[PDB]
Amino acid sequence: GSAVPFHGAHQAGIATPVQDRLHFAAFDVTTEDRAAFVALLKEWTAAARRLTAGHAVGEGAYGGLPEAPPDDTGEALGLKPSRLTLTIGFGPSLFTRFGLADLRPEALADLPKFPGDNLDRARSGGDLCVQACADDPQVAVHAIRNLARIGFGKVVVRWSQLGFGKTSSTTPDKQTPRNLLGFKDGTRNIAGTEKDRLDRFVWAAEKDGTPWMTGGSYLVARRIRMHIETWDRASLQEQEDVFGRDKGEGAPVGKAKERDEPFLKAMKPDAHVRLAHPDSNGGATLLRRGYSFTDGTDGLGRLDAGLFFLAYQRDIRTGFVPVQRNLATDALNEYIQHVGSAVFAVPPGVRDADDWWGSTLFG
Amino acid sequence: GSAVPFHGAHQAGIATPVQDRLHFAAFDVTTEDRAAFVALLKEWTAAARRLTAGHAVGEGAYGGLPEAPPDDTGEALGLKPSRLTLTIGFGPSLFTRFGLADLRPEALADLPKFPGDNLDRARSGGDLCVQACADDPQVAVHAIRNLARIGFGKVVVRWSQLGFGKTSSTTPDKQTPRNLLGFKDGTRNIAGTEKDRLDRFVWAAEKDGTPWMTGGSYLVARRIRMHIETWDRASLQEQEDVFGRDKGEGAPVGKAKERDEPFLKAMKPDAHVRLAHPDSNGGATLLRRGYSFTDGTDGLGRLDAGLFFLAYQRDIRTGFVPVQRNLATDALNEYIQHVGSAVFAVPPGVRDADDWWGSTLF
Ligand code: HEM
Ligand code: HEM
Repeated sequence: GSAVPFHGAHQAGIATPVQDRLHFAAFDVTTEDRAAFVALLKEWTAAARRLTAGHAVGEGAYGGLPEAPPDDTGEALGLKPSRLTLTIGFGPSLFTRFGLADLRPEALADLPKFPGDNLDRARSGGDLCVQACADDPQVAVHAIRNLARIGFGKVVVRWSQLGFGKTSSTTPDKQTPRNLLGFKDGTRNIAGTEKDRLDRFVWAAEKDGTPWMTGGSYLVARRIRMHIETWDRASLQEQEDVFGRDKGEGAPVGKAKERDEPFLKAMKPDAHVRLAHPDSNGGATLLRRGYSFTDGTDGLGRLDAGLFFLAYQRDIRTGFVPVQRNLATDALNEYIQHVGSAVFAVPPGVRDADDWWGSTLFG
Repeated sequence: GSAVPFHGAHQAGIATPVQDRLHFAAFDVTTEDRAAFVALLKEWTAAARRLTAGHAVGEGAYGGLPEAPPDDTGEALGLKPSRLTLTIGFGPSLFTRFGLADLRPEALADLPKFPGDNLDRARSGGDLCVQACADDPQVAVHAIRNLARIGFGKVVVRWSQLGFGKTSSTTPDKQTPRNLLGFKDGTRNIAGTEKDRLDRFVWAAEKDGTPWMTGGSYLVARRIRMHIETWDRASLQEQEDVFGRDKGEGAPVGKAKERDEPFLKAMKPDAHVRLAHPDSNGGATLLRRGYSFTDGTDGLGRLDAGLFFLAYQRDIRTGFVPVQRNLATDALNEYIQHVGSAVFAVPPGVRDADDWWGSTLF
């Protein structure tokens, strides 16, 4: 459990084991030159091969010419690879550049406006994303800081989010993590072991209509604030009725164990699990891979905390869109607000040492 | 994942080995009722005994009356104590309430203005603080959230700071961590095992003039922004000349190993280590216990990066103040800006199960 292989038919960081920490960054492109952007994707891919093996970028962090800036900023020296994965994605706004408008996938759909949205434009969208996941947050931050530095003059950082899940040194791998509302989160999800369910619900197929995306996936990111101080004043019964599971064991109502299959008719009609379940959505099923956040306190002394929701799917129109539409009457809506949003096409994997991020799109 | 003992002559979270994560909160007091404030300190102490042992506060996180809110918010259920420490401090502004004016320690000094200061008043000061440190960020957030909930109507959060990784060491036997400039930070500190140096430089003594503070310490907090665009285009030689140590090993200039003693005359006259060293400051020595932070982007296309600097000392006048005055000509000033400040009196330890935070003052 020290490194995750970078090369594959698929990018790592989707179906590979969930790491303890997240640094997610969205970038905007500042160049109009296609050749200069392809050169960056090749340099970024070379850096990512070094970073995911626990090596410094370029000629290293020290021991070069004294009169040159070092190639690597040095804050990860002495740390382990920490299961780092680096996953790149392309936003809809990238396809307005470089003559790409006819290669935007139909599955990379713009999201509709949903009831109760309060999206901050500054923390939404982006031409590009890099998802950096690792067990050590300094390994993740060092990766984003050095990719941003390599890209300076061709890309800028639009927005950045730090996140946390479990701490693996102290918490067993099989234990479901709790979200900041104190409920177990992830019980009924697609697991990385389920190869057929990934082919059906997560990976883009050649016959889906966009050949360059074969073996890729589609990502939806939502920054969802929780109203923590309001939630903490709710009764135990009110909290359990919102979800349709009990708080201690996380069993479905009228069942005994966390992994018992739910009986949807025993839950309240607007309970979150009942509305989100595939049987309520024509079989629509998601891979959730999100992380908790706590950024600090706002001007009223309230905790700025919530869930940085990440979902992967074969098609945004048949995954996130139908399920989020069905949450229009969710009992949870009283306690949350969606304040950031973005969608990305995540290309296929880097096949070998000579391949590079985006090679199927750019040629 | 083990517990750090909560009781002692001193509070834990100072000499204790430095934990991976920080959640620091400053609170302002909103009650004028002395008895109501004393009742809060006792309830907070009872909660801290549970939290530091990995137990839920009050009657627990579930299995109570369905129609009542749970006593514990529940997001730490099934987690280990994770070396949680909870350290309380009292700000100078507290002493204007509850008839405490004559008990303000002389050693709790207001800081002067320093050249280059750009202090945000909203994220400075505070009537009191809680430093939560743990190896698990969820355990630290759970502690601050449950203390703030218990204090509803008597205290409000003024400002908070999360630290994602440590930039300090009280354990010279373990690897020294790096700050976001890529240098080891904590080589020449005070170790938790150096009992003589802790008595000389960190713990307040009865003869210092404030009996209620005997066994306590004084805390300076400084929020420091880093100019990483400016730093990352500097040459390797410029970076090493700024500090007086090499970047790869962290050895003093000319020497082979991190822990070899500095030879100050080989460093540039404005080198950070040369200006900050005790021999440059009449023997003034600090216990540094800070953490790195990043709070998103700056809105100008760049990552935000900084260091939340924490120093403990026996007297602010003989610790932080002379060292920071000597840093007026530091080469590092080109790459940093102080943007937040606070000082606190950290009372003595909770002696046993009948004692309570602040009992020697109140
Ligand atoms: C802060 C926001 C949210 C919280 C706190 C939350 C919490 C939970 C919890 C506690 C569960 C039950 C345990 C489990 O199976 O994971 C659950 C299930 C689920 N949630 Fe949410 N959720 C949130 C937002 C969303 C959103 C935005 C979507 C999709 C658009 C979503 C889709 C689901 C799905 C599909 C399930 C599994 C239902 C099943 O098949 O049984 N959730 N969520
Ligand atoms: C962003 C701000 C700062 C950075 C990046 C930084 C960095 C460093 C580094 C790399 C070292 C050498 C390794 C070590 O012995 O710890 C060091 C030493 C030291 N720093 Fe700083 N520092 C900063 C701010 C401060 C401040 C504000 C003070 C006190 C007012 C301070 C006091 C010291 C002391 C006392 C030493 C040890 C010198 C010795 O005895 O050898 N530092 N710092």
